[PDB]
Amino acid sequence: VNSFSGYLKLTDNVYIKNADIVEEAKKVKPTVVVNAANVYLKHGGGVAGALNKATNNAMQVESDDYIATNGPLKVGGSCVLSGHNLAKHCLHVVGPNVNKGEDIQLLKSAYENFNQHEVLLAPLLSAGIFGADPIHSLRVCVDTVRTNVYLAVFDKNLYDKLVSSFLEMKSE
Ligand SMILES: Nc1ncnc2c1ncn2[C@@H]1O[C@H](COP(=O)(O)OP(=O)(O)OC[C@H]2O[C@@H](O)[C@H](O)[C@@H]2O)[C@@H](O)[C@H]1O
Repeated sequence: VNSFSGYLKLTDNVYIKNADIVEEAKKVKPTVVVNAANVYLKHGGGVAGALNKATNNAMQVESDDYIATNGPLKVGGSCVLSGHNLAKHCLHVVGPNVNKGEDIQLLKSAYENFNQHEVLLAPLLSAGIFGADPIHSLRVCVDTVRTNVYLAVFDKNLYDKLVSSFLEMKSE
């Protein structure tokens, strides 16, 4: 498990790779794969749909059951559910939907959830359907997460831009 390979080390604990998170999970067999969720755990586009489809919809059914008994998450909150065939666990984390005006500062709260796990395979929260700047999401990740986070960025152009922008933010 957790056999990550081919990552660029950004900081002592943050790593990045140009890869699809679903194919990484199959290769790596992680203890925790992170889902970029919404508060009702209705898995639409982006990472949530890809993960769910790879579980043959098991993750959506499990999520419906979780909501029925526990109610919705808060923005910036999380829950641990099964990883099914992709990982031991899936950490469903709700970043702010800044397309809908939600507080971008809640992205720190979202990434703080990573600190409850030794090692995680993760995407950049809020940077897709939720419309946050991917560079900003990476900055919050680097400044917030103290545990080992392996980030999967599937788009090669975005990967290159993120590395490049990281170098500027780091050299000040
Ligand atoms: N298969 C993938 N592999 C790696 N990265 C991916 C993949 N799919 C998307 N990404 C990237 O991961 C980042 C996160 O984007 P989203 O998955 O859209 O997550 P988010 O912006 O937080 O929006 C969450 C919302 O989208 C719905 O899927 C979900 O149900 C929730 O309502 C983006 O940079 C996005 O381009």
